[PDB]
Amino acid sequence: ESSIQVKNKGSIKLSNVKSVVNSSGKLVITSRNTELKLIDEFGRTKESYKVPYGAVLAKGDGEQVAGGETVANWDPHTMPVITEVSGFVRFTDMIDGQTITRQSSLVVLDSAERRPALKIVDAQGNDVAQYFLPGKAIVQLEDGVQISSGDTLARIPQDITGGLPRVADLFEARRPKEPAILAEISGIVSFGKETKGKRRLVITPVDGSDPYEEMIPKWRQLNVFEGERVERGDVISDGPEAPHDILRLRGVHAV
Repeated sequence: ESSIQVKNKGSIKLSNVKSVVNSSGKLVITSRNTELKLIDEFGRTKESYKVPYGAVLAKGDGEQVAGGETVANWDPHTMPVITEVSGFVRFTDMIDGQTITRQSSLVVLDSAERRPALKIVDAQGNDVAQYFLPGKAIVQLEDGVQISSGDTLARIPQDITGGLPRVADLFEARRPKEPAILAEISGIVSFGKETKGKRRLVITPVDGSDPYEEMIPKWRQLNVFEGERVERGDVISDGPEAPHDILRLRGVHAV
């Protein structure tokens, strides 16, 4: 996230990096899938160096550089996230003993104890931009802060053994320890069904066009966003992937 070493001259080659208003004099990223490339003198690339959305650029797009320099530094542990709207943070549904556990800096709300995402107060008395609240959140700035766009307020910061067994597992297509959960039907991040017959966070679909039912275990954690996180297709949400999923979704050539 913070360590990016380059060799020689090149361009940025964002390859569809979502540029959003960053806190610094830069464009923040809201796209999970960011792939870079280096154009020294021809179309040949020198590295890919995929970076998360939390990265904030230090160089412009396509700018030639001498080399040996980072282009965008991101928190190795903290996961900075761009705010949906610019203005005061709208906090509601706060209950003592259920939404406040530790202490100012305090937890927003607990899903099990009770995700307030009403709106964001862009002005003093005008709001828009839903602030989804995952578990174990932290809020350090109260309402009326009137912060600028691009600020992050604790947006949840932070087998493959090479050899013959790996070759066999590849050939027999052994299922991974943590297959990535995919839903190619209206993939916009939502909330609900935290406690049902399935595990935590059972389902997370969106309307889109003809929504489908996708059970989600949410064993370790999630990879949800505010909105327009994913589009028609699927991306690796959590853990390694499985050949069957790629065959049934991405096609044959990708596999």
